[PDB]
Amino acid sequence: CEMKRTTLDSPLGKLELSGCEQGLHEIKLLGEVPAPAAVLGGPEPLMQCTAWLNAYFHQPEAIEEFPVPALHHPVFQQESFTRQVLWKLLKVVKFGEVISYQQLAALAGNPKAARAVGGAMRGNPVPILIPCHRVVCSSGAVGNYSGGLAVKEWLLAHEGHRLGKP
Ligand SMILES: [Zn+2]
Repeated sequence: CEMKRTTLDSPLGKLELSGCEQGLHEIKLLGEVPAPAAVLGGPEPLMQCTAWLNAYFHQPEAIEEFPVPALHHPVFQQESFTRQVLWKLLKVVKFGEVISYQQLAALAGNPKAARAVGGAMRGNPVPILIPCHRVVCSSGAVGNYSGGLAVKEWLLAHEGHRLGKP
């Protein structure tokens, strides 16, 4: 599992994608014009990811046409409420949609685990790809975000919600 990295510039700042032949491991935000990945080439999960992010930001209308790379981060290798949460979020909530913590909890098999769900969100190694930014309060409020409220709001405004891009 030899780690490979590449960085990509985005409207959110520099993104560091890391992965192996078996799958994308992480997307990390290091902090108007589409940019290329600093290092071109494989492994495949990294090319898929970079292609996916470029579309998400600059070609959103076509986001569904891009394959979601295979994930190989430790959290996905073994079972856990955290994995079940991340996967459920990944496969269910799409571009423009939001979900409350309670709905995600129930979706993961336990309606009373909204808190554990909120916790599982901080353990997401691949933000944006796995839309933890779409998990919001049932009150209508945006809610907490591991990467800062401002980023969460940007992503949401980016997907159509009536919030100004901070
Ligand atoms: Zn790996």
